[PDB]
Amino acid sequence: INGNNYVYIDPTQLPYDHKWEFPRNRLSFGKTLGAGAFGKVVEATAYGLIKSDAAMTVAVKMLKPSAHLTEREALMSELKVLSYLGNHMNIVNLLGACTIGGPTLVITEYCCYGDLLNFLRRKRDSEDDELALDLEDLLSFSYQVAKGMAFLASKNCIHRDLAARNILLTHGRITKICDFGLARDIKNDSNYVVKGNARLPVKWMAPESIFNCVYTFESDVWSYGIFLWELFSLGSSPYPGMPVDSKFYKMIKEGFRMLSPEHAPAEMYDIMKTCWDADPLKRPTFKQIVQLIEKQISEST
Amino acid sequence: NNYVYIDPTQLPYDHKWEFPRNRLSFGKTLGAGAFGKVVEATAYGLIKSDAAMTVAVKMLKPSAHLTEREALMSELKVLSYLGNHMNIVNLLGACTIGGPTLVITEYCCYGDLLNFLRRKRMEDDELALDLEDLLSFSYQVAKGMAFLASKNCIHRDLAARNILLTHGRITKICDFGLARDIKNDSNYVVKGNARLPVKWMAPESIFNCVYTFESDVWSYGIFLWELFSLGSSPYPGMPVDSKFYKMIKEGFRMLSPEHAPAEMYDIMKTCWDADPLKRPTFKQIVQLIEKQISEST
Ligand SMILES: CCc1cc(NC(=O)Nc2ccc(-c3cnc(Nc4cc(N5C=CN(CC)C=C5)ncn4)s3)cc2)no1
Ligand SMILES: CCc1cc(NC(=O)Nc2ccc(-c3cnc(Nc4cc(N5C=CN(CC)C=C5)ncn4)s3)cc2)no1
Repeated sequence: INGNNYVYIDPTQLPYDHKWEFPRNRLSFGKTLGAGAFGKVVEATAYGLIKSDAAMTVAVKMLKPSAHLTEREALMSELKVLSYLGNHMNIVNLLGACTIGGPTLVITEYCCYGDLLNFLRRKRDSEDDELALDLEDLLSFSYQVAKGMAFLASKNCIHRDLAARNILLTHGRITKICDFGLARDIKNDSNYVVKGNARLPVKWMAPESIFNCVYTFESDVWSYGIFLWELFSLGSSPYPGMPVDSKFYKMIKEGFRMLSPEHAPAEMYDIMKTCWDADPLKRPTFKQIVQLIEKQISEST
Repeated sequence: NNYVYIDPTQLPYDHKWEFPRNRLSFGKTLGAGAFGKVVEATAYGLIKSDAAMTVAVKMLKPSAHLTEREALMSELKVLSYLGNHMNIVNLLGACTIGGPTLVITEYCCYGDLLNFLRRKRMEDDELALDLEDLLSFSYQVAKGMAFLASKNCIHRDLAARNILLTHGRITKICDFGLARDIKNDSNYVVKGNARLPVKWMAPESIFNCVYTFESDVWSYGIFLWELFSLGSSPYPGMPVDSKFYKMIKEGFRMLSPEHAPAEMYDIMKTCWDADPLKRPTFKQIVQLIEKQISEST
């Protein structure tokens, strides 16, 4: 009933606080975790970031020399976003930043097990206690990601690229929503398709985003549905055996949708299908998804 | 450590645990020995009267004699005295009226850790996450045993076969006791008039079958060995014979499992000290493992 659903925070018109500033000379860079044309996240050690005595593993997002103005402003707005979100268990959390003394460096938590997609596909490489425990993990991942997106929505942020490749897994099997953004080489990732002037994750995108470039809280919900499908498919790409071409676009428009993964619980597939309503007003909110999944987890115990 | 116990015949039965026998719907047999079995059940109105809950029930077969019936009642009294802990199988209720004793506890949905460890098969991330699980199980069992000794309770048969795994990879210490077929389990060896888990027992316990808090710490060390070796049985290629007993007395100890962190093998080695007074308590082990997990982040 709220007006909060019709408004988003514009990261441009957001403000950076200097509590985060941290001396870049006390960073020891390590292995590169991800890289695209203009950007990279690198694993690093931060000395005295939390307790003045102890070093600490972190992740640092930075740009390559190849980057021009528009990426410099994008990294700034992302640093502002991260600063404005604060802390949630299921989002990558900002820890600090270096905007003086050189190029922008965005300092956040490091997730030690990488992205969920590669986790799922290693599992894919293969009644039963082991299958039950694996199903319990996937239920947990779907719950944690719904809670993290609910938090994002409550702060009026739209993710725009929700997918298993943008979910990180860390100690305790905690999942954190991230956005590799410029630190992903989308040119060589075939999940990103040329559409007009841009390279877009078409198979995760709601029809309003594909045909009208409309992004809203409810188009994030559509992407969440695709994520559940790849989650319960152990990371196979959506609409398998099907290129993104004119036939794909016509098929989404005419109302074809994916069948359930074999080992998706019926109620999780029910959520998926409501996420894929062509009418955004009929999709559940993330707050609603969280409510439904909690019931599923509680009944499972 | 203390050196005192209370025997179960001196503990009470709080009849607030009483549950109507007619509300159990018995399911698959979880484990059975000669005189007793544990079966999965549905209990209606056990925590709140609205709906039901999956539980586990330990009971005796018609074969049981008076001594097994006393033992089950004694087990019930111990679980009542113990109280609740996250890393113990907890009492939920009991049937003692109108029929034989039924002891109702939590059902652990993934079975015992030994079978879980043995069913295993690798990229670095998968290795790391498996190691994180093994450290967690180490910590959780040490916390559970820390709780047992704080209640002056001695387990006597701590082993991976007596650790259960359930939702969230929470481990619960249990004891199938009479619900294990110990004559057909080669990990229990004839010793005098009993079949005993001699490979898990401390040397000092073998003389007169005396169990202590420090011999539980010895068994925990053996447990760590089967944990980090993914469930292989201890002292490979060494049957329990005259030479086994001799070799332990002379000081022979198991080498480290290949995937044990050197700090966890150091714990094992202190657990196997020939002088029980030099072994760590479980409280100290909990503190040591807390540090290891904390640094791993
Ligand atoms: C609210 C949404 C949002 C996001 C955003 N920006 C935003 O997240 N940037 C951003 C910041 C930080 C990160 C990362 C943090 N930790 C990471 N760890 C790994 C580990 C890994 N391994 C692979 C393999 N192995 C052993 C073989 C170990 C590790 N591979 C790849 N990454 S990557 C990602 C993105 N702004 O808003
Ligand atoms: C404080 C120390 C102490 C303990 C004590 N007594 C004491 O523990 N009794 C006692 C009570 C309860 C239990 C059990 C509780 N849940 C259990 N679940 C399973 C599940 C399972 N599965 C196998 C396979 N599959 C695939 C279909 C699924 C499941 N297999 C075996 N068991 S067994 C054990 C013993 N007294 O003192």
